[PDB]
Amino acid sequence: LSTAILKQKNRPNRLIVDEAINEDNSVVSLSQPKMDELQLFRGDTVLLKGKKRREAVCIVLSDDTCSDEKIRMNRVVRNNLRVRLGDVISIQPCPDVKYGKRIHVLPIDDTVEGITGNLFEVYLKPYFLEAYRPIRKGDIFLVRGGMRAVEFKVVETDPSPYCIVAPDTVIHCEGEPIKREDEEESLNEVGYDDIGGCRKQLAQIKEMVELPLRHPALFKEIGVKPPRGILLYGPPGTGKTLIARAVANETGAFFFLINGPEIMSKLAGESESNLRKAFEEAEKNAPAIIFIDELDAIAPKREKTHGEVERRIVSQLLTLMDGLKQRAHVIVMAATNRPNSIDPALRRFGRFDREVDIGIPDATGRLEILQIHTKNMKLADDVDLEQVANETHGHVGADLAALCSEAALQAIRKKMDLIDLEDETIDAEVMNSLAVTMDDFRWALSQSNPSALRETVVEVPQVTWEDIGGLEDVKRELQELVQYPVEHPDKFLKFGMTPSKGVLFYGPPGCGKTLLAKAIANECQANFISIKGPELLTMWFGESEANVREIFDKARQAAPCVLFFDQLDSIAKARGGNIGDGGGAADRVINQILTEMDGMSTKKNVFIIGATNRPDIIDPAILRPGRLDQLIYIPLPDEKSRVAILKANLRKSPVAKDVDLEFLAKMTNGFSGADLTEICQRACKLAIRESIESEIRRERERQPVPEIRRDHFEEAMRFARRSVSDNDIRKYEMFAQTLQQSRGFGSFRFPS
Amino acid sequence: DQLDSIAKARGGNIGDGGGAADRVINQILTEMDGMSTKKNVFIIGATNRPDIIDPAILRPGRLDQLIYIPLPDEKSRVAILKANLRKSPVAKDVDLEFLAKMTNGFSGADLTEICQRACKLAIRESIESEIRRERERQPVPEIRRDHFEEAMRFARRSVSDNDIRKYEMFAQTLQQSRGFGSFRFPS
Ligand SMILES: Nc1ncnc2c1ncn2[C@@H]1O[C@H](COP(=O)(O)OP(=O)(O)OP(=O)(O)O)[C@@H](O)[C@H]1O
Ligand SMILES: Nc1ncnc2c1ncn2[C@@H]1O[C@H](COP(=O)(O)OP(=O)(O)O)[C@@H](O)[C@H]1O
Ligand SMILES: [Mg+2]
Repeated sequence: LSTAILKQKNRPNRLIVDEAINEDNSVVSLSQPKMDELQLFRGDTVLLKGKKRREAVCIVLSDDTCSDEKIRMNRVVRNNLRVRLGDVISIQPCPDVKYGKRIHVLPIDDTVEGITGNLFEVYLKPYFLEAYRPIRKGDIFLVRGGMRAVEFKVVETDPSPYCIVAPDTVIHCEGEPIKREDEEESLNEVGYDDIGGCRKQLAQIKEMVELPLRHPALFKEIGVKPPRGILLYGPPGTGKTLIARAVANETGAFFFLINGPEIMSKLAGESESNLRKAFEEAEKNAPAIIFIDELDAIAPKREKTHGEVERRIVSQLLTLMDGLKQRAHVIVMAATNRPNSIDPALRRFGRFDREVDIGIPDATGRLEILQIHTKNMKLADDVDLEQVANETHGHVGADLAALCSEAALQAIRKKMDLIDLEDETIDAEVMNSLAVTMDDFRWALSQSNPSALRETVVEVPQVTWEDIGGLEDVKRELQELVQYPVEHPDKFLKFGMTPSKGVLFYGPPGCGKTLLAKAIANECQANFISIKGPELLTMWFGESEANVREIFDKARQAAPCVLFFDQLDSIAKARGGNIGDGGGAADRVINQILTEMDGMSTKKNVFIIGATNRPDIIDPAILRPGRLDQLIYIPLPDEKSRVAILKANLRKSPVAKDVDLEFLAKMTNGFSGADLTEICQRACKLAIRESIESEIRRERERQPVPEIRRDHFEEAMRFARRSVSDNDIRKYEMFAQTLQQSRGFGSFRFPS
Repeated sequence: DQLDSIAKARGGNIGDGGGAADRVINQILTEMDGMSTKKNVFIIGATNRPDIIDPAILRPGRLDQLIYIPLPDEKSRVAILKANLRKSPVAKDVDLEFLAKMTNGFSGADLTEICQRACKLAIRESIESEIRRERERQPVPEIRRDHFEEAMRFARRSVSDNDIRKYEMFAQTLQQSRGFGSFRFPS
């Protein structure tokens, strides 16, 4: 019942907006049973209320084709109401409307440029002649006529705001021309419906701000003071400032904007006086809303601040919020990236009473954000927004906006070829043909990366599941590790068990441990963070452990995310190794990771994968189920596997049919995966050597090798050698034996 | 959560960082039990390896109770399996009592792994089954016994017998110096 406030409810006044048939800018049509329900007569003047606090007046008529639940209204009033077809409006009778005494109108520049004749005679008088048009202060209405229609705005009325344009009502159009920029900016103002995925957060913010202002009698009856401070926190791009703008636009209360840095002043006492002036102005126009952005910069902790100016600024803000003189009807909103950096005294009651967490949207939230951002763009029928929403695993609202913008830019880049790119004008046909398609969104998805993880980005060599030869059972567990919890979450809820998200790769060098991680980076539908082992460690005392939390929090923020620790033995050690180990910092890095993988915090869809050459030196606590659940042995490839490895390496290469890969696999009894790749790499170099030597001969006489041949492999083999010795293998075969001999050595079967 | 990190033996590493690690132990020492009056603040810590713990931290008045949480016996292994599956629909025919007897050195985390792996095998069949239905059109209500059977063959005990003995050795030293074993007042 937290979002019981959002439910628009079923009301007679709420009318679905639909197109009009014969109505002009001052009349609307309704169904006769609806007038019988609302007790309206044909010809009554009415109030129509739109989003972002817009209002209109028209004349209500009867339409026999009108659905009872819909209202007919033309494009002019729809733009006046900031309402599109399918939305809802509120309708109520408009009494006591008097004939206008004087109305002031002004044209729109983009509709009037090139029109030099008398605007009044050509446009206004025929439009208003004997019509008695009801208009409001601020209406935007279109008048046809002459060479081009000229758009008009009402700026002043007598009386205000509602009048009937009678024949005697003097109409004048002299004044300063209106700028197109103001009209377009008003159109593109942000509303509540612009927010996406913050339904719970929007519920909370609405309860704090909108409800007390609209219905003070309720809080007076229950006899409590509603919360007067809201703190919005979360990762960047979640919509904190956007929610601020939406609240500012959709409230009939004074809004003041404060930016943490811009309040500062070198001269002593002027920043405190700036804060005092802002709060004095807000109290002057009470009720008022104050938004302080980047509150961390203005208001850090007083205890850990050496600057006197910063401490006194925090104290001044603290006193303004909850001093002796309680602020009457001022709601202070604040937004910050790091709520912990804020002075704890500010996070009290009476000062930012209810902190609101703007989080990363889920699959449904990102679909809503995509629909919001793509409404202004033209989409082909093939475009699927559900698929794109499902693909953007770690994306935040700003990331989704960047994705939409990148798809739009790619559409123009596709239309690049036709135009010369330097013509004075572009031909109208190619402009009309330009439209975004699904392939543009797919390209943007390939290019787009979450803003949170722009640091942990590495270019990967584009390895696909086919490029890995053998390891079929190792592969199958690897799709199922990531796909099952993300693609079928409901199944785990059904059977009631959490997924197992830990995997460790151990084996002899060069057998495919790193290559599998490259495959996961591309094929798996989840964010990928690649971590080298010693990259976390830092010479400072607390930095090495802090970097561990930063990496794990990035994965939690952008879940589902695969956290791959290459050479995990560098990070993870048996603990208690040497007296001098950088002061025990490596021993202390272990204890920080053990809490991140499995600690007193809720589990997220973070998949920790680690590859190590020597796995016996790993801390036993790391190998525990719940941290690294599965221990997969990546052994030296067998003759069946070696057959596939040769195919995978030479698939792109043109190789003669005379060569058989089966004989290659049979001869190499103990070669690793890298050894077989070096054999194929050596074959090209000899083929390269022969090919260039041939062309130089052919060029010399003036002044061949289409495919890799059998004698190249025979020549390349004699340089090849086995990378991993038997004594190295026995170490790895020994560790797997301990795991098998521990349990599962005897097949386990239930009794009949 | 990991008390051996913040509270380690002093003097083990000479020149450890700036010496800050040893001074933090001193700060914890005074805060837990010092000249100030003690409120109702209960300090609870967990550590994998308690041998590196500073003996001062272990002194009564600071973590006075040293609770040893050993590997579950057979009776606990039944409870651990039931506790994991209390919200999980399982077949009646599967007997959790047998599973406890087969596993001997399995941890509570290891037992959950068998149950979790059993769930993933069932989910694999359910996905494949619903794929087959789509092919013919154009399943697994509860966890079955064969799902646990295939899960167990991948299972393995995480704590080695050597890793156990480092804990019995620490536990025994407490009991070795605990006194004359059982204690009865004269008469
Ligand atoms: N199964 C395989 N299929 C295809 N290529 C393979 C396979 N195994 C190894 N390779 C080749 O081995 C090389 C590197 O292997 P990879 O990086 O996966 O090994 P690693 O054992 O994880 O690494 P390292 O031991 O060198 O730290 C690449 O040339 C890759 O093509
Ligand atoms: N929930 C959302 N719905 C619609 N658009 C969003 C949402 N969240 C973010 N955006 C888009 O991303 C941008 C977010 O930037 P903003 O939230 O102002 O940054 P910050 O959170 O650091 O103040 C906005 O310009 C908006 O267009
Ligand atoms: Mg490697």
